[PDB]
Amino acid sequence: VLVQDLLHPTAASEARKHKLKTLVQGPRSYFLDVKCPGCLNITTVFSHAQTAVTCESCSTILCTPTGGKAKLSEGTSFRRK
Amino acid sequence: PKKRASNGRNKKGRGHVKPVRCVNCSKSIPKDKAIKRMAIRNIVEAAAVRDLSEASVYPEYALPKTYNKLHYCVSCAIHARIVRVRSREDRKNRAPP
Amino acid sequence: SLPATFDLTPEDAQLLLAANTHLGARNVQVHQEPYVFNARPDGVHVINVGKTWEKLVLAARIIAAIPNPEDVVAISSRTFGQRAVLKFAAHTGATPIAGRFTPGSFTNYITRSFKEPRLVIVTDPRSDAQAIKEASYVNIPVIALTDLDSPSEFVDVAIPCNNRGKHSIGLIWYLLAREVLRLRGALVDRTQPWSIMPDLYFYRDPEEVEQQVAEEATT
Amino acid sequence: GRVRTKTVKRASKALIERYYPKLTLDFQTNKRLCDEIATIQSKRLRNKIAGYTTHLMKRIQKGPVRGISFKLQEEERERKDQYVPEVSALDLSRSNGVLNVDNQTSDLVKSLGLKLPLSVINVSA
Amino acid sequence: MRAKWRKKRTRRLKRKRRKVRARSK
Amino acid sequence: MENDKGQLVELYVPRKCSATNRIIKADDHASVQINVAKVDEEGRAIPGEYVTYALSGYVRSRGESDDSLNRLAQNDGLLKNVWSYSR
Amino acid sequence: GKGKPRGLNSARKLRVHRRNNRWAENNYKKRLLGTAFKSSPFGGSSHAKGIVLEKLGIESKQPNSAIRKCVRVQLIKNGKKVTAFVPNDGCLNFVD
Amino acid sequence: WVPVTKLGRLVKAGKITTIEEIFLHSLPVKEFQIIDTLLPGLQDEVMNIKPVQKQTRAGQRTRFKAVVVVGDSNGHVGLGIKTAKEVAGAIRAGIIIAKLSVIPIRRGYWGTNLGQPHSLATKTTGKCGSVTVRLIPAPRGSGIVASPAVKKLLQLAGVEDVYTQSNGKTRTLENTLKAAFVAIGNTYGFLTPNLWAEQPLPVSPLDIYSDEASAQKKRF
Amino acid sequence: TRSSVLADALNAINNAEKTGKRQVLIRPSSKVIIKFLQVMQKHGYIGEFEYIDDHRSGKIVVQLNGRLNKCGVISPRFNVKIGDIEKWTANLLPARQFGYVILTTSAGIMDHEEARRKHVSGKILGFVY
RNA sequence: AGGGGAUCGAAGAUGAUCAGAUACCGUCGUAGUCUUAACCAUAAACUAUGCCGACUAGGGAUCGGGUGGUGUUUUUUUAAUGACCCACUCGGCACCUUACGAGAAAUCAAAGUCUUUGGGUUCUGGGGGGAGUAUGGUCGCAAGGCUGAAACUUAAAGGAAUU
RNA sequence: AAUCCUGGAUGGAACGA
Ligand SMILES: [Zn+2]
Repeated sequence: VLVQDLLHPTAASEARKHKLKTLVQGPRSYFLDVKCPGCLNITTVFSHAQTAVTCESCSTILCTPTGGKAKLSEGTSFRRK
Repeated sequence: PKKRASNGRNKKGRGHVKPVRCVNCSKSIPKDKAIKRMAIRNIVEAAAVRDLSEASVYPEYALPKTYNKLHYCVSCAIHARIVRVRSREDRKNRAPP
Repeated sequence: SLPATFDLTPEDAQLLLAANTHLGARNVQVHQEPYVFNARPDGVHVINVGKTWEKLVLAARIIAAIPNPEDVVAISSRTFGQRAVLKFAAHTGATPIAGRFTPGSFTNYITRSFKEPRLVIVTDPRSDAQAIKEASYVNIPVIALTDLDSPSEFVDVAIPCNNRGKHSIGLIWYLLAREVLRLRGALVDRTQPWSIMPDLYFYRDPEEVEQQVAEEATT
Repeated sequence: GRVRTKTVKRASKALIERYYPKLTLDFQTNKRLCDEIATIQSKRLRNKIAGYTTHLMKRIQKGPVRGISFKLQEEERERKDQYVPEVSALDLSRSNGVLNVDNQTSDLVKSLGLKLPLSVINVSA
Repeated sequence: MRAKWRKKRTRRLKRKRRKVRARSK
Repeated sequence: MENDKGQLVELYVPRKCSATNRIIKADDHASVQINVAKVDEEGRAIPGEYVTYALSGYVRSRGESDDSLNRLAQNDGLLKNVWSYSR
Repeated sequence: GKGKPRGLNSARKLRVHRRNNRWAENNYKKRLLGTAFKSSPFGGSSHAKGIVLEKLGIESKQPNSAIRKCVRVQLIKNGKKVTAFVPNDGCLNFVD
Repeated sequence: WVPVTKLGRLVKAGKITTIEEIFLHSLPVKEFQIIDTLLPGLQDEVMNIKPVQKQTRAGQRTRFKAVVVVGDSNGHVGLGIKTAKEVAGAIRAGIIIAKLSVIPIRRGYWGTNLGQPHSLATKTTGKCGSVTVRLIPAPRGSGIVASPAVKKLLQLAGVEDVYTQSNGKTRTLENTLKAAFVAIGNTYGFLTPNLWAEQPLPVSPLDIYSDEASAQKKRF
Repeated sequence: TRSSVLADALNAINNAEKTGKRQVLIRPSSKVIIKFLQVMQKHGYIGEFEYIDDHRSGKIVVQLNGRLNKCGVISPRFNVKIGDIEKWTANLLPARQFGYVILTTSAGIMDHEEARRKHVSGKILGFVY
């Protein structure tokens, strides 16, 4: 305080900030590659999905919407990619 | 050349809160202001309890208590209640005792 | 540039950690203290003892820069620091003020508690606030044994510590005296740990005064 | 009312401050000593001062008193005033040779310091 | 006097005056 | 502060607080001139040789004298520690 | 933002504001409406001749006590009746 | 004299000779005899004396408040305001306080650079109470364009040419003069480009020759 | 609803200079801000400054040095003939021998001394001292 | 204007008090108090602080939402959820401390960034009375609202603080 | 060795310079 590097802040101080109030704004959300136990196809699923996303092969439920992050269904394979 | 007169300062009010009535004078006062207390008292004075325990069946008997919430207007509280009057500095204090 | 002799030795670290100087504040760290190290769970924060030591060495360098040692004033209104400041002024040439401060000591001539120091040392700035204020009135620097909760207003160099315990305060005073003696002393630095026990400081309570009166009575 | 005034109390305080190895607990010899020792202009003041010195001597004998110091109490203080025990509370031999730090403290030590005895516990709420 | 009651006074006066003027008009 | 014929004028060129590069005037009684010692080997702080730092009543009041001093001492080279530029 | 408009094309608002607010100083209102020529027995004149109707003793205002020896005067150009003060001890005898 | 307040010792010893060192190191003065030694050419002036009344059970304690301005016309002024039950004592103690509160004045040029400055270096402002006093630099020959009180203060400051522009209730001299005093004190608290060159922070004489003139005992 | 990004910038700078800080972040950015700061930099009133390229409008981090007393903004940006720079400079500068009025001309944003030398005039933006 | 009409209760009637008391206190109590359909449109309608926007000090707590945590508990020891705890965050009702500032002060994180006077914009005031009256228009069933002078008079009226 | 405990109020008349 009274002197600091506003261009090179710490990642710890930058990750706790609001997404818009960072030095350069950007999303804290992400995409998942998801496979249910039944099939072995991958479905790309957004973390904040807003829809009851289906697996096109087995017309089943994968994620149910919430206020923020989507709630993934019972135990499935999910990546962050 | 319009001309006018006095005018006056201010306390943080709300909006609107419904009024209650003072338990002594019946004055309508809003609940935010409305000096409030809780009279929790045994039915019997602290000395009659011995006589009544001696005279009562049902050992330990219960000794219940009567509870009532009292709302006082400012005037009645100042005339009776422990509210009394304070200096500029002490009247910023907000703790019970 | 300080040589590598004036570095943090493991025996001094042992002393500090045993005194629990590194235990910060449950309640709050004021933003002007970034002396924290990854706060302990279910409670307090942790202080960087290396930063503590290096600030302490700065303060010692200042005290040694003071030409006349009697122009260094050691304040303590806390009971935990009175023994420390008295024995500190004994070892050094400083002048202590333990107990009450009698406002008008840095200002206020003809009164007889009048002192014109070039430096002022304080254990707790919150409990010794009057002295910081007077010093700001009359152009005096400050050395303050701050915790992480203590106010940083009108304090120059702040030594992060724990001002809750006897041992922390007394030990910080011990190390300050040790270093201001190593500098401008007859002591050469390393091989001599200065055979003066830290418990010469560390306020003894009246119950233990009574216990050791009983000891003197026994034998 | 029988409250003593500041002239009396201050004179008694001074007489105790610098004539404590005298001044028996008896009003009579304290009174004659006040005559011997102080230019008091009146018998009544002399006797009041003697009475208050006697009172202070009594409540000195049954324990210390605040405000006063007569060089015997002081040399007794600075006789005590320095207790350097057989072993400090900062040696760890009073303990088991090691120092019972927590995880974050051990991390601090790993960061700045060097080899140091320790043993870890993980206390919580 | 209290401004409330001065206002009430002038109002009663005002409607008296309206009526007395309607007498002519 | 100088006239045409060189011949400097304006008595009392004042001091500048180093944390803010701001003038410290005569009535600023909360201002401080810290005086740090220069050591050599053996310890032995060298009485008479100094490293000076002036601070102002503003900084001392607002509570940043300690951080300012940490920075100044560090970049003058007597700490390889406390002050980090990236808070 | 200081209430008034600072915009480069706000001069109309500014000057009409002035026009409406100049009617709160007494001098401007007097000048413009015309009160000298309508009211004010001297029709914006410095002096006026008049015929003395009567002599008068006006009792002074408090806390003073005296009688001031004025005259009731009828003006020639208006016919207005007017009280006027005769100074300078005597001079009520020099008027008739 | 028998001085205390180490500056007094240094001054009675005669090692500090100028007030510029005192100002440079911001040393707090507590004895008027210091500057009476260092500045014999100082002269006083009583601006106003007014009574102030405290109401009591019996009557009115009427005391007298004196405003005194001291200066030499070489860049030093002081202002003292003191209330006492006698006019002479008020004036005496006000002269003391005015000596004790002495500030320097940065008197510079209006447009260009000839000898021996005549005006202020910057437009300055001071406020006490409602009163704001603005001092504006003026060209040569303009004189001091101000009311008589501020004019006399600026004369005793040695400001030859200056304009003033005031606001507020200027019919209260205490606040008017204090505002003016604050302005001419603020003359130095203004970074101009000529005062951008960094300097090596001189050492205080109070630290140079301490043991020379510290407080020693002389038992016999 | 910002109206003058420059005004917001210079209020931020003025406030930090008062507070004693040595750096300010100002958003959004603009060509006018960059040129104004370049003028202040040329005359030494501030240090370097760094334009962060978010894809929106920009941020700027200015490293300032304490030499600044007030940077300000004249809104509305009045039209200024060469006869009137004297009046503006007298009104809103502390002295004749330093301080700079900034104005926008067909030749560019610059100080009034440069405008005198180039013999041009324009629209007034602010002042620096 | 219909309905409803328990309670309290402008008016009124009465008992008392009082020098008087068609006032305070007491007992009755019409309109009203409730509702439906329409009118009125004012209030110390008060955070007497206009809205928008940016910056500038610390601290903790709280409402709503979100994130993270081998966290606690309830479960089915142990899973999810739910409720809690810790850290963070956005947005709100506010609060404590201080004055770098501001202010006439009282006080103010806005009443600050304002003689180092300019972010945008609307409304209102220009000593006190007369007078928010008269008059004219306009709205209204009316009560009244909105708009709104002048003559004449006057050196003080007023605001914060002090003893 | 026996042994259960308490905090809390009101109260008429009194105009003027
Ligand atoms: Zn009541």
